[PDB]
Amino acid sequence: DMSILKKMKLYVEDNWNKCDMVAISLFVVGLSCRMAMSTYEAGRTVLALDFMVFTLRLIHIFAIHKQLGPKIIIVERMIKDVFFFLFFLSVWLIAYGVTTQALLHPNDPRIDWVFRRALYRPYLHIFGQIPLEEIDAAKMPDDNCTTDVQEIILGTLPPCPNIYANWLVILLLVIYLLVTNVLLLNLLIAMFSYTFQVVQENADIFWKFQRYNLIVEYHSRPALAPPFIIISHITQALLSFIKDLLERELPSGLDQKLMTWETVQKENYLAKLEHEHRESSGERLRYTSSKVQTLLRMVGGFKDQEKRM
Amino acid sequence: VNIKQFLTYGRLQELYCSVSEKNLLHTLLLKKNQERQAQLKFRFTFHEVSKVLKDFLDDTCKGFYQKLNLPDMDRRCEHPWRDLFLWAILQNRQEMANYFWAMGPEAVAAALVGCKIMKEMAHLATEAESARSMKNAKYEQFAMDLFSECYSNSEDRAYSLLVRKTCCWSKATVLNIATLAEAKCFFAHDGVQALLTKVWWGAMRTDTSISRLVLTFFIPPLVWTSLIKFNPESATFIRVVLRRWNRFWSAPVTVFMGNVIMYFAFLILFSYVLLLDFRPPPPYGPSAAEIILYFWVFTLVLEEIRQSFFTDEDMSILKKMKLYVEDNWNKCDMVAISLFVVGLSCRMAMSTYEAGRTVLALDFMVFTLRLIHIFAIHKQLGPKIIIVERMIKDVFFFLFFLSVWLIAYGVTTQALLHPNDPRIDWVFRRALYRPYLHIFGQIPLEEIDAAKMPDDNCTTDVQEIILGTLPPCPNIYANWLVILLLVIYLLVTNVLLLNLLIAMFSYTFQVVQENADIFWKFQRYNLIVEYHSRPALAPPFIIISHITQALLSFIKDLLERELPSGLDQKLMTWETVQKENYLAKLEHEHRESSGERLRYTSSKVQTLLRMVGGFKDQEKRM
Ligand SMILES: C[C@@H]1CC[C@@]2(OC1)O[C@H]1C[C@H]3[C@@H]4CC=C5C[C@@H](OCC[C@H](CO)CO[C@@H]6O[C@H](CO)[C@@H](O[C@H]7O[C@H](CO)[C@@H](O)[C@H](O)[C@H]7O)[C@H](O)[C@H]6O)CC[C@]5(C)[C@H]4CC[C@]3(C)[C@H]1[C@@H]2C
Ligand SMILES: C[C@@H]1CC[C@@]2(OC1)O[C@H]1C[C@H]3[C@@H]4CC=C5C[C@@H](OCC[C@H](CO)CO[C@@H]6O[C@H](CO)[C@@H](O[C@H]7O[C@H](CO)[C@@H](O)[C@H](O)[C@H]7O)[C@H](O)[C@H]6O)CC[C@]5(C)[C@H]4CC[C@]3(C)[C@H]1[C@@H]2C
Ligand SMILES: C[C@@H]1CC[C@@]2(OC1)O[C@H]1C[C@H]3[C@@H]4CC=C5C[C@@H](O)CC[C@]5(C)[C@H]4CC[C@]3(C)[C@H]1[C@@H]2C
Ligand SMILES: C[C@@H]1CC[C@@]2(OC1)O[C@H]1C[C@H]3[C@@H]4CC=C5C[C@@H](O)CC[C@]5(C)[C@H]4CC[C@]3(C)[C@H]1[C@@H]2C
Ligand SMILES: *[C@@H]1O[C@H](CO)[C@@H](O)[C@H](O)[C@H]1NC(C)=O
Ligand SMILES: *[C@@H]1O[C@H](CO)[C@@H](O)[C@H](O)[C@H]1NC(C)=O
Repeated sequence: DMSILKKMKLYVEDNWNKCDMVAISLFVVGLSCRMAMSTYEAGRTVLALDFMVFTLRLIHIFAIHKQLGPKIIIVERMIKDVFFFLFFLSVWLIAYGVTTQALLHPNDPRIDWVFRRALYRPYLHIFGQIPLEEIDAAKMPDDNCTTDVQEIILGTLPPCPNIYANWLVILLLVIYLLVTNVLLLNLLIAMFSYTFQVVQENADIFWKFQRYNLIVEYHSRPALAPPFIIISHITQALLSFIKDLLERELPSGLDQKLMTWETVQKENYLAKLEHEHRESSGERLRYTSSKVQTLLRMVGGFKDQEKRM
Repeated sequence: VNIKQFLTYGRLQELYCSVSEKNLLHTLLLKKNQERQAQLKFRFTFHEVSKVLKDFLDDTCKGFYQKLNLPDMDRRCEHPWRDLFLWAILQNRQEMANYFWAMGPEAVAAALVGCKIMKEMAHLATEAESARSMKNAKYEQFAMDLFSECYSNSEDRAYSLLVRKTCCWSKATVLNIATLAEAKCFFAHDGVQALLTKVWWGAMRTDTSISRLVLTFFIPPLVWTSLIKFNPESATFIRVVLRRWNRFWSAPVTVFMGNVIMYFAFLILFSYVLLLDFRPPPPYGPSAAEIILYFWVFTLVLEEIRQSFFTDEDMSILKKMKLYVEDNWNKCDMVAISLFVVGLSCRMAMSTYEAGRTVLALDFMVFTLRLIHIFAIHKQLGPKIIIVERMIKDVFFFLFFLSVWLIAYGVTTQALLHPNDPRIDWVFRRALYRPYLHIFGQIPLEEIDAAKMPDDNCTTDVQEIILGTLPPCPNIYANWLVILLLVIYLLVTNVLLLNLLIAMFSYTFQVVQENADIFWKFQRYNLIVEYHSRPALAPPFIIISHITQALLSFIKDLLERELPSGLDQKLMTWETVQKENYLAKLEHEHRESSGERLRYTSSKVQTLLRMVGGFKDQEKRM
C-alpha cells in the first residue's frame, strides 16, 4: 500500500536510480539503433557507453561491503573538493589557453582547432603532456606549413604558428605549468586530506545506517541471481495468482513481558543517571557549600547562646 | 555619587590633564599639544583629545567636545558614561573601562569603539606588557556576547539595533563601527550573518533554492508564478506586477548572478574578437564586434569608477585614490585597463599591430583572472579564495628552494655539457628552461646522455655555431658526472621539494581554514554593502542606469537606517535591559563555579573552626 506517484518520486530521488534509468535508456536506444542499418554505428557507440554505466553500477552493488562502503561514502564527499578544484582549474585554463591560442595561431579560422589548442592541450598539460614542438620556436619542426587562410581551412597543409613574441608564450607556459601542476594539485591534495580526516567518522555511521536498509532489501530478494531470477519471478507471480526475522509480532504475554522489562530497564537507567548526578563533584561542592552556610549560621547562634551563659 | 551631576566638562578636562605621564596617552597628548603650539591653566585642552580621537577613529568623535569652541566648563556632560569609557580606554585601563561600559546606554557600539581603539594603540605601545594587554582587550568579545543575548531575546529588535544610527557616536551604525574596528569575529556572529543573508535575498525568501532562482532568471516570465516564494510586505494590477518585477530584479543576489552571466558573455565576446574577428588596422577597419567590446569595457570602467569614487559624498579625493590603490585586485583592474588602452592604441596603428594583438591577448588573461574576484562573494568559493591567497606564501618558499637548486644544477650542467656555446639565449635556455621542465616530466635525455644522443650533424666550430648553420655538438668528456647530477637533481626536485610543498600546504590548510571562514564573512559584509547601491542592470546595459542616475542628480537603505525617537529610546532601553541580564548571568555563573564554591567553603570552614573552638572553650569552662 503506497501511492504510485509517491513510489516513482521515491525511486527517482536516489542518484543511483537515476544512473540505472540512464543505463536502461541507453540500452534501449542502442538496441533500437542496432536493429537498423543506417544507425548501426550509433547503436554500437551507445552500447559502448552503456557498458561503462553498468560497470559504474558495480560500485553501488558493492556498497554493502564492510570494508568498501565507507570508502564509497568518503568519495561521494570528496566530490565537492573535486568541484572546487575544477572551478579554479577551469578559470586558469580558459585564461591561459585562450591567450596562447591568440598569441600563437592568430589566423586559424577553424573553430574545432581553436577549441583544441585553447582547452584540450592546456588540459593535457596537467598530465605531463607538454608538446613543445608546437609552442617553442627553437623546438618547432621544419615541417611544410602555410600562412594562407584558404589553404589552412582546406587542410592541405598545417597552419604555421606565429613566432612574433614567443618569449611571452614560453613565459606564460612556464607560469601556467607552475600554477596548475603545483599550486592547484597540491592544494587539492591538502583539501582531500582535511576532508578525509573530518568526514571518515561520520562516513562510518552513515555506512551502518545504509547497511540496515540494504539488509532489509536483501531480506525479500529472491535467492536466485540473474538471469536465473526469472524462475523465481514466475514462481512468485504464480503463487500470488493462486494465493520475516525482522519486524515480527509477538504473543500478548511475551509482548507484555518485554514491555515490563523495558520499563524496568528504563527505571534502572534513570536511577543510574540520577545517582551519578548526586555523586558528581559539582553537586557535592554545592551541597557542601549550602550545608556549611547553614552550619555557620546555626553554630553562630549556638555560640551566642553559650556566651550568654 | 551621581555621575550625571558629578561629571561636568571642566571635571572631564581635569581628569584628562591628570594622566599618569608614563603611559601612551600622555605621550600622544604631548605630541598633539606640541603640534598645536607650533601651529599657533590646563596642561591639555579638549583640542588635543579631539585630535587623538581623530587619529584613532577619524569619523566618530566629531563634535564630541568641539560642539558648543569648547563647551561651558561648568556644564554637565550630555553623555557622561560615554566620555568616561572613552577616557578610561585611551589610557589602557581596562577594568575601569569595563565598569563604565557596563553602565553606558549603547554597549555594542561602545565595545566596538573600545576594541578599535585598543587595536590601534597596540601598534603604538612601547612596553611589551602593555602591548600584550592591549592585544587581549577582548572588547569585541563583550560585543559578541551582548549581541548574542540580544539576538536570543528578540531576533527582530536585534536587526534594528544593528542597523540603527546610534546617538552617542555621531549617527554611526553599529555595523559601520564594526567595519571601522575591523571586528572580524563580530561579523562572524550568526545574527549578523543572518541579517546579511536577509539583505542578500532581498524580497525573496532566504530558503529559495539556487536552481529555482537561476531558472527564473533565465526565463523572466516565471517571476509572476509561485516558483519562488516572497516575504510578506487596471492601475492597481499594473502596479502590482511592476512591484513584483522590481522586488525580484532589485535583489542583490539576482544582480550578482546577472553580473556573472554578463561577465561570462564578455569573456566569450573578448575571446571571439581576439581569435576569429581580429581584423587589420583601421585602414581595413576594426570589426564591429571589436567596437562593441570597446564600448563594453568603457561601461565596465564607468561602473568601476562610480563604485570606487562616486559612492561617498564627502571624502578627500587623494584619500579615495589611496584607498582604491591599496587593494591588490584594484591594482589588477588598473593593469587590465592600462593594457586595454595600450593594446587598442597599438592596434590602431599598422607598424605596431602585432604588439597590440599581443597586449590584448594578455589583457584577456587579466580579465579572466578578475573573474575570481567577481566570484569571491560565493558562499562555497570565497573561503577557497582566501585559502589560496594564504597558500601563496608556501608557494614562495618552495620557489626560493627550487630557484637555488635549479640555478646550481642548470649552470653546472650547461658548463659540463656545452662549454663552447657563446649564444646567450641558448645558455639561459639550457641552464634554466630545461631544468625547470625537468620538474613536469620533460626529461630530454637525447641532449644529456651520450648513449641516447642522436647521430645528428653537429659542428664544434664557434663561428658556425653562432650562425646557426648546425646545432652545437654536446661535450661528452665526463658524461657520467652529467648523468649522476641529473639523477640527484631529479631526486631532490621531483621528490623532496614537491612532497615538502604538499606537506606545507596540508599544514597551512589545517591551520588557516577556520580563520579563512571568518575573514570570508567579514568580507561578505562589505560586498553586500557594495551590492546595495549597485544599479540592477549588468554591463554593458549599465550605461542606461548611469545616464538615468546622472540625469536624476542634475535634476534633483535597508542597512544603516534612522528610527523615530520613541522607537530609538525603546531599543536603547531594551539593549540596556539585555546588557543587565547578560551581566547578571555572568555574575551568577561566577558564583556557582567550582572554584568560587571551594573558596567560599574554605573561608567559611576557617571561620567556623575558630568560632566553634571558642564555643568549645566556653563549654569546657562549664
Ligand atoms: C628558475 C626559474 C625557471 C623559469 C624561468 O625563470 C627562472 O627560467 C627563465 C629562462 C627564460 C628563457 C631563457 C631564454 C629564452 C630565449 C629567448 O629567445 C632569444 C631571442 C631569439 C630571437 O627570436 C630567439 O632565439 C632563436 O629562436 C629561433 C626561432 O626562430 C631558433 O631557431 C631555430 O630554428 C629551427 C627550429 O625549428 C632550427 O634551425 C633550430 O632549432 C633553431 O635554429 C634559434 O635557435 C634561437 O636562437 C626567448 C625567451 C626565453 C625562452 C626565456 C623565457 C623566460 C624563461 C623561461 C625564464 C623563466 C621565468
Ligand atoms: C638505485 C640508485 C639509482 C640511481 C643510481 O644509483 C643507484 O643508479 C646508478 C647507475 C649509474 C650509471 C650506470 C652506468 C653508467 C654508464 C657509464 O658509461 C660507461 C663508460 C663508457 C665510456 O665513455 C660510456 O659508454 C658508452 O658511451 C658511448 C657514448 O659515446 C655510447 O655510444 C653510443 O653512440 C651512439 C649514441 O648516439 C650509438 O652508436 C649508441 O647509442 C652507442 O654506441 C656507448 O653505447 C656506451 O657503451 C657512465 C656512468 C653511468 C651513466 C652511471 C652513472 C651513475 C648511475 C646513474 C647511478 C645512480 C647514482
Ligand atoms: C566542457 C565544455 C562543454 C561545451 C564546450 O566547451 C567545453 O565544448 C566545446 C566543444 C566545441 C565544438 C567542437 C567541435 C566543433 C566542430 C566544428 O566544425 C564547429 C565547432 C564545434 C561544433 C565546436 C563548438 C563549440 C563547442 C561545442 C565547445 C563548447 C563551448
Ligand atoms: C626569472 C628571471 C627573469 C630575468 C632573467 O632570468 C630569469 O630572464 C632571463 C631571460 C634572458 C634573456 C633571454 C634571451 C636573450 C636574447 C639574446 O640574444 C641576448 C640575451 C637575452 C636578452 C637574455 C638576457 C638575460 C635574460 C634577460 C635573463 C634574466 C636574468
Ligand atoms: C613543401 O612543399 C613544396 C611544394 O613544391 C615542396 O617543393 C617541398 O619539397 C616541400 N617540403 C617538405 C619538407 O615537404
Ligand atoms: C652532414 O653534412 C655533410 C656535409 O658534406 C654531409 O655530407 C653529410 O651527409 C651530412 N650528414 C647528415 C646526417 O646530414
